[PDB]
Amino acid sequence: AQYEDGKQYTTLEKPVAGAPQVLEFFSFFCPHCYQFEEVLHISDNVKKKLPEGVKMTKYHVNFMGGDLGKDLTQAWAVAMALGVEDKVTVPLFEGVQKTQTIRSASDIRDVFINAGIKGEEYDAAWNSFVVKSLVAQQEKAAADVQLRGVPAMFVNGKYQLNPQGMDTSNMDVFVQQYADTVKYLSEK
Repeated sequence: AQYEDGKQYTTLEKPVAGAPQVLEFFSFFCPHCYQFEEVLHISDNVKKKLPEGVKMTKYHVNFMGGDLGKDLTQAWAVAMALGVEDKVTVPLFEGVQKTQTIRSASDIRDVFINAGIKGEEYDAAWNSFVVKSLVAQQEKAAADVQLRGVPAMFVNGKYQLNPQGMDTSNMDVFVQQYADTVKYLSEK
């Protein structure tokens, strides 16, 4: 076939019921994730090709960067609760991997302050049990699906994207092949 199990995607031996339709995992410590977000704009190009009705979920993971890794998962929870993903994603990536100015929870906080979220609003979210459960959700989703590597994308809790099986000579072509694969899996 043109799309084949084990080539552009793999199948989960143990499907995850009730899972989000398109589910993406990343880490601000993850070098390919930096690429996926700032150079390739994967999440975005997947959206542009998804059917109508399909929601996209993106979660942070704990297994990179130890203690700060966990802080970042909580901050991503804050970002999701406040609806400011599109304002902190880039400064967080660059603060961790480009400038290396993010070294503590306080530095993570500075990124939000500079993006214009008010301190009181950030600290209140940070400490909220809405954010605790949003952290819980991120962890549970990663736990449900084997997850020991990022970037990762899952479609309907049953298929997992396999970017190693796509040509990377051309970045634009890689992205489209990726997005089309998601759309194919989506319609499956």
